[PDB]
Amino acid sequence: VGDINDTVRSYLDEAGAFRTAVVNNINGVLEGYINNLFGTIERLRETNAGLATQLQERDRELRRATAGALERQQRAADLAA
Amino acid sequence: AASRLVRLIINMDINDTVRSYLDRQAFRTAVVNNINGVLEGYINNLFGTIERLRETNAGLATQLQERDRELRRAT
Amino acid sequence: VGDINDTVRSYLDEAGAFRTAVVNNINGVLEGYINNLFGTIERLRETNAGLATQLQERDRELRRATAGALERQQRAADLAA
Amino acid sequence: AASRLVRLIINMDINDTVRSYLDRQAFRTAVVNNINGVLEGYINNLFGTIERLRETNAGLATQLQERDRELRRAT
Amino acid sequence: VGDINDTVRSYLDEAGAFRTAVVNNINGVLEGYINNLFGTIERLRETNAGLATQLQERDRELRRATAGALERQQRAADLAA
Amino acid sequence: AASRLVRLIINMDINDTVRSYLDRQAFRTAVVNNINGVLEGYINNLFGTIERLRETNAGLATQLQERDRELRRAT
Amino acid sequence: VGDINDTVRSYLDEAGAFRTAVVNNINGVLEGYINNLFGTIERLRETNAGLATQLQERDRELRRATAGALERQQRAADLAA
Amino acid sequence: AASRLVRLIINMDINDTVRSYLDRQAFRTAVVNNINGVLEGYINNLFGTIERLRETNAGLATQLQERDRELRRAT
Amino acid sequence: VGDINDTVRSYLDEAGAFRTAVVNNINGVLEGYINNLFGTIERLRETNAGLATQLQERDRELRRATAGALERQQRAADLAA
Amino acid sequence: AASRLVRLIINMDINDTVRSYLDRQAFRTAVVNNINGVLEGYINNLFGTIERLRETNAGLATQLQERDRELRRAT
Repeated sequence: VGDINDTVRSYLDEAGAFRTAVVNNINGVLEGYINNLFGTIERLRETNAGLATQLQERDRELRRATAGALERQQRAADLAA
Repeated sequence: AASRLVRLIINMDINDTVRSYLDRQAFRTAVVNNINGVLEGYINNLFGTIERLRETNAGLATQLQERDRELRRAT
Repeated sequence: VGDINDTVRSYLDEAGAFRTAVVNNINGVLEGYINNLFGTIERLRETNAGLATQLQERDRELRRATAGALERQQRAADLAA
Repeated sequence: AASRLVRLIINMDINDTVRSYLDRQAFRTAVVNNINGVLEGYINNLFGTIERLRETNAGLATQLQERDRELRRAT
Repeated sequence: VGDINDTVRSYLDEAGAFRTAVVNNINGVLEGYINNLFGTIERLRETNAGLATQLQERDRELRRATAGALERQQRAADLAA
Repeated sequence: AASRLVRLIINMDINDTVRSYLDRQAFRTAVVNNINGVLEGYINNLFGTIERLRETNAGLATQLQERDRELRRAT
Repeated sequence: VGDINDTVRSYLDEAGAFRTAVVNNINGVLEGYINNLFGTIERLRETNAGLATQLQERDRELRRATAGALERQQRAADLAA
Repeated sequence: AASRLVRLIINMDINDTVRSYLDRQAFRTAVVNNINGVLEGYINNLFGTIERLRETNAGLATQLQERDRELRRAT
Repeated sequence: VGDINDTVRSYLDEAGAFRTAVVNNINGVLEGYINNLFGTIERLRETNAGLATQLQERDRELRRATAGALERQQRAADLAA
Repeated sequence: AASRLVRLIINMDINDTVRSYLDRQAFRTAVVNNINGVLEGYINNLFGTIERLRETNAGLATQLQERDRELRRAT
C-alpha cells in the first residue's frame, strides 16, 4: 500500500533526539512481532505433531489393508491349488 | 531509519501503533495543516470507493432478485 | 442534531497553540475513521463476492430449468408428429 | 475548524470522541459558567422530553389494556 | 441521602482557580450523564414503536372479529326469517 | 455549587462519579481526617445493617426448615 | 496472613508526608468497599424478600393441610355415629 | 493508620491495593534491599510449599491408580 | 535463551540511582508473581483434597467388596455342609 | 541484578513484563542501536527457522495427501 510510504515521507518532511524515540518504538514493534511469531511457531509445532500422528495412523491402516489383501489372495490361491 | 519500518511492515496492530506515534512552530503548524489536507483527500477517495462499492452491491442485488422472481415466474 | 454544532461553535468562540492540539486530535480521529473505512470496504467486498456467487448460481439453475423444459417440449413435439 | 467538523459529521462515534476531548482568567471562567448554564438548560429540556415519553407510554399502555378487556368482553 | 449532601458541602467549603476545575469536571459529568440520557431516549422510542405496531395489528384482528360477529348475526337473522 | 451536584444526584453512577471527583497541609489533613471519620461512621452503621440482615436471614431460614419438618411430620 | 502485617511494619520502619497519601488511599479503598457493601446489601435484601414470600406460601400450604385433616377426621367421626 | 489497616484486613483485593501502593537516599536503598530480601525469603518458603504440594499430589495420584488396579485384580 | 541475559547485561553496563529503581521494579514484579503463586497454591490444595476424598471412597469400596467376597465364600462353605 | 532476574526466569508474561520495563545521550543512543541490531539478528535467525519449519510442514502435508490418495486407490 502506497499510503504507508506517503505517511513515511510526510513524517520525514515534517522532521526535516526524535531518532532515539523512533529507535525505541522500532524496538517495541520488534518485541511485539517476536511475541506474535513465538505464538505462531508454537501453534505450528502442535499442528505438525498432530499431522505426524495422523500420518503414522494412516500408514498403519495401509499396512493392515495390504496384509489383509495378501492373506486373502494367498488363501484363494491355496484353495485353487 | 524509516526505511527499516517500511521493509518490516511490507515483510508481513503494528501499523496503527506506528501511525499513532507519528501523530519553527509556524512551520510545524503549516506542515500539520498540509498533513491534514492530504489525509482528508485520501479519506475523500475512500468515501468515493465506498460509494462505488455500494452502487455495485445495489445493482447486483436488484439483478439477483429480478432473476429469482423471473425463475419463480417460469415454474 | 445541532447540539454538536452549537458546542463546537462555542468552543471556537473560546478559541477566539491550542488550535494545533485540536487539529492533531481531529487528525487522530480521522485516522481511526480510516481504520473504520478499511473495515467497511472489506465487508462490502465480501458481500459483493457473495452476491456474485449467488447470481451465478441463479443463472446456473435457470439454464438447467430452461434446458429441461426445451427437452420435454422437443420430445413431446416429436411424439406428436 | 467549525466548517470542517460540520462537513465531516454530515458526510456520515465522531460526536462522542470530539465532545469527549472537548471537555484572561475572569473571561474564561465567565464563559465556562455560561456554557454550564446552556448545558443545564439542555439537560432540563431532555428531562422534559423523558417525562413526555413516560406520559405517552403510560397512556398507550392503558389504552392497550382497555382494548384487551374490550376484546375479552366481545368474545 | 443527606450524608452525600453533607460531604459535598464539606468538600466545597474546603475548596473555597479551584472553582474553574470544579465547573470543568462537572461539565464532564454532564456529558457522561447525557450519554445515558440519549441511550434511554432511544430505548423508549423503540418500545413506543413496538407497542404501536402491536396496537395496529390488534385493531386489525378486532375488525376481523367484529366482521365475523356481524356475519354470524346476519345469518341467524336470515335463518329466523 | 452544591445545588448543581444535589440536582444531578437527584435527577434520576452519578454518586460514583461525584465521589471519584471528590477523591496549609495540616488544615487539609485535619479536614480530610474529619471526612474520613464521617465515612467510618457511615460504614459502621451499614455494617450493623449487614449484620442485622444476616441474623434475620438465618433466623427465618431456621424457622422455614423447622416448619417444613413440621409439615412432613403432619402427613 | 502475618506476612502482610510484617511488611506493613517494615514499611512503617521505612517511613520512620506519607500519612496524607495513606489517608487518601484508604479513602479510595473505602469508597470501593462502600460500593461492594451496597452490592451485598442489595443481594441480602432480595434474598430476604424471596425467603419471606416463600415462607408465606409455606404457611398457606400448612394451613390448607391442617384444614383438610380436620375436615377428614370430623367427617369420619360423623359417619361413624 | 497502621492499626486501622490491620483492623480492616482482619475484618475481611485490599491486600493487592495496599501492596501495589507499597512498591535519605542511601537509607531508602538499604531498606528497599531489606524488603527485597524478605520477599525473596517468603518466595523461597512458598516455592518449597509448592514443591511439597506437587509431590503429595503425585503420590496420591499413584496411590489412587495402584488401589484401583488392586480393586480390579481383586474382582 | 541468551538474548534476555545479553539485554540485562547491556542495560547493567548502561547503568554503570538506577540500581534503586531496578530493585523497586523487581519487587513490583515479585508481587505480581506472588498473585499467581497464591492462585497456584489454592488450585493445588483443591486438587489434593479431591484426591484424598477419592482415595477414601475407593478404599471403602474395596473393603466392602472384599467383605462381600468373604460372605460369598462363607455361603459356599455353608451350602457345602 | 542480573542474577536475580535470571533466577526468577529459569524457575518457571514474566519475561514479557521484565523486558517491557527493561526497554551521555551519545552513549545511550549507541547502546540502543546495538540492542536494535542484536534484536534484528535474532529476528533474522528465527525467521529462517520459521521458514524451514513452514517448508517442512508443507512437505509433510503434501506427502500426507499423496499417501491418502495411494491408500484410497489401493482399495
